[PDB]
Amino acid sequence: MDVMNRLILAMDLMNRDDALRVTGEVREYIDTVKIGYPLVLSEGMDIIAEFRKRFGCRIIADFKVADIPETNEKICRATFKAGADAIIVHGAPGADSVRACLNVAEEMGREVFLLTEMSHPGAEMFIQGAADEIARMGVDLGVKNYVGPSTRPERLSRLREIIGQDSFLISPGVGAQGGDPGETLRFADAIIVGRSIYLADNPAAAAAGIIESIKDLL
Amino acid sequence: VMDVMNRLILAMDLMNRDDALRVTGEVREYIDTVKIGYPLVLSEGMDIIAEFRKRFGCRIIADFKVADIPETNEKICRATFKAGADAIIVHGAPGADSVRACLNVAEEMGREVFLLTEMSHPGAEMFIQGAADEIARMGVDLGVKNYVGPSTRPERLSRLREIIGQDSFLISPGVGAQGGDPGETLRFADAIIVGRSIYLADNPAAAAAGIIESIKDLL
Ligand SMILES: O=c1cc(O)n([C@@H]2O[C@H](COP(=O)(O)O)[C@@H](O)[C@H]2O)c(=O)[nH]1
Ligand SMILES: O=c1cc(O)n([C@@H]2O[C@H](COP(=O)(O)O)[C@@H](O)[C@H]2O)c(=O)[nH]1
Repeated sequence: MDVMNRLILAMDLMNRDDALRVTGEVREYIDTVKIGYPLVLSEGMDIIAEFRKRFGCRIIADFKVADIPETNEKICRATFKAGADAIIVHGAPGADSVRACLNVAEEMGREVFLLTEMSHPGAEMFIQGAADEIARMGVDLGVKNYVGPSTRPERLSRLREIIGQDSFLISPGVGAQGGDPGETLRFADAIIVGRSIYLADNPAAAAAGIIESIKDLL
Repeated sequence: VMDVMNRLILAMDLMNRDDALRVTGEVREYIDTVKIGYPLVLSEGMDIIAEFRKRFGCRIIADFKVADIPETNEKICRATFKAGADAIIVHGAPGADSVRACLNVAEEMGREVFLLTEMSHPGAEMFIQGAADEIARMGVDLGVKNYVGPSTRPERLSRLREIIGQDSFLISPGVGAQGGDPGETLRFADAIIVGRSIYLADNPAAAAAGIIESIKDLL
């Protein structure tokens, strides 16, 4: 996956007008948008098609898929029907649940991203201790795309080590949660950035500034 | 706790409006509590919750297995309750802050959180099972009153009931298609969740009635 400026916008605004306006303001800096449940549950799955129509951007559906295999299959089918290019799936529920998603993605010409360790403090309670094993499970299953935490660069580096340089790794927690753009890109192919851009006084300037700070990495 | 008619919750995972409305309508004399998940919501929109309320007046549990960071969890719960869900199901695996975020919104909005501890499918054994007792204890510490645990592992369901105490509300999926037994599950759960055994039946009303007949002495 070729992400412009190694920067993925996490569009978690919850009304269509603001989401479209802000995305439009930063469109020159990106070609990949992560759309999650905050926007989808507020404005409907049709918002994915609207983004493709307006911006011609790649769409990653950040749905943290975390159900049994049968339900995971249905969620992936509905998601890809809406035009998502990729979907993010939790590794915690195990191999069968991930495989169900991989199967649908293969059938519809899409990608699965496996979320290993999460970026927030609560991740330390249960997920962190399983995260290396979840990553190895991804490798065993032939997963090529992964998500890991900007807020813990040593854990992000370990995830990169497990999955290899050939795998694709994206990383949230940059900015608002305390992760540094440039340090994160030592290990991740692309950074995910939400609030630092979409809550900024001037989202375009915010995006431009982040990119300026990683200029030598592009 | 919510008064679930016949201790039976429909998992309405059909993916088109017409079929989902037909089946739910056909079983409404038996079931006043419906679990609506992403298969139906992502296919038909959040307004499906509105339509179920309008047509059936059933309680709605939004099975969204909320599993994000606290900030995103809050947004998901807000959007879900705004649409009229009575309750939302939240994963415990992402830890205490993520659960607390959901509890805070539920409190502010006058709705309920259900905490998913262990899951019912085989893959649950890899990671979630080993954390489930602690996830449950965490729920109790946070003041969670409603829980979800697996019909398919009676020994685990029993332990989770012990941890949360008799006063907590426990619902349990995996009954029927996944192999769990209705009556056995109701030894520990307040209510059973049933999807395919009802919604794929030639006569969903008859399927629901049959399940209820089998647990008649437990009502
Ligand atoms: O571990 C993770 C995984 C995520 O997908 N995310 C997501 O990435 C985005 C982070 O946004 P922000 O830059 O505003 O902190 C949110 O949409 C969040 O749901 C995360 O923060 N941590
Ligand atoms: O551990 C769990 C948690 C669930 O919510 N579920 C949900 O409960 C329902 C089970 O449906 P069924 O009776 O068709 O197996 C599905 O909606 C599934 O997503 C589950 O099966 N196992």
